[PDB]
Amino acid sequence: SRARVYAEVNSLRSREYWDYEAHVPSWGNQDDYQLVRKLGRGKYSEVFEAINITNNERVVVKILKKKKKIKREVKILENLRGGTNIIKLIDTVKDPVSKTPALVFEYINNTDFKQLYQILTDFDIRFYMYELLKALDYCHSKGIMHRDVKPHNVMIDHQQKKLRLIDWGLAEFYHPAQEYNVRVASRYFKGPELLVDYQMYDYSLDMWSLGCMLASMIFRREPFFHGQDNYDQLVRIAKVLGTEELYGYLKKYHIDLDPHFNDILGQHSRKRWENFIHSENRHLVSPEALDLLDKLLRYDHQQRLTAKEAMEHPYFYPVVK
Ligand SMILES: C=Cc1cc(O)cc2nc(-c3ccc(O)c(F)c3)oc12
Repeated sequence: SRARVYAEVNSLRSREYWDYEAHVPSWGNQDDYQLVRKLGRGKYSEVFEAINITNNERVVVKILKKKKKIKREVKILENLRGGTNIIKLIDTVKDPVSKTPALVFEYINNTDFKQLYQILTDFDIRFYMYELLKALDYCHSKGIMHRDVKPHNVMIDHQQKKLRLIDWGLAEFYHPAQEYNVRVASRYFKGPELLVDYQMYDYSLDMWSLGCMLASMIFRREPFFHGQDNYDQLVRIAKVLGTEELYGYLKKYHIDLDPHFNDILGQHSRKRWENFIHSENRHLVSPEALDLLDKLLRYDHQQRLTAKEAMEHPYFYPVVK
């Protein structure tokens, strides 16, 4: 399998661009930063609102929990810096006591998605999805898969109508035919490819995750596919997309399906997306929304819209207007 777009991006650039193991960060002194408020945590870092005490600028400081992984994140952020709606890396620093590496970013005043998604209009969803597509078309065009697209990693300042895609710690360079670790994304946003241990995935993985976000936004079921574990996640998907459709996918790409799935997958017809409309979400759903969604949440990673293709869809006509 190969990416339909941006397949040869990395091979056509200087080795320096993508050889992140060769990258040498310069680690400055974190004592220039006062970490005033804890914002959030995860398996890979803790994040603080901070002030640069030399010039009084507001920033975020992300304290990281192997060097190779740090180098990857840093090189990717540098490669992407300046890109539309990519979080801007400002510095790479270490606390002089702890010596622990930390990344300094621009500060966005985020509106927590649980509160926000409840009050978005149809137009707002189109608007923010368009902005997130700008970030994804950009990073894909730069040979990079995010591989952790989810509401938590999409910062929105609703007042300033600003969006940043954050947490590039699972991002990787795309190289044709390379086999990638499937232990990426967060469960509810994992593409089928990850759930069946298919390693030759590409940028299309991010478009599945984006589709999951779009379904949760227009239908108000968040998350949309709520699996209890990695096995059940695929069952949840198959109850919507259908089982015969899944087997077709597995056959085409010669994927070995874990034998345990035969006990739990069942027999499910493909469900029409109209099945998810009810009186509480009707005002966020349109034929255009459902047409787009159907073209993102596809088992076959090759057939999912690219970021650029998605941006040309009628769903986004109002936003471009
Ligand atoms: C955690 C909440 C949070 C809240 C907020 O107002 C701004 C933030 N910026 C980040 C952030 C930026 C870059 C990263 O790589 C990262 F992991 C997090 O997280 C933020």
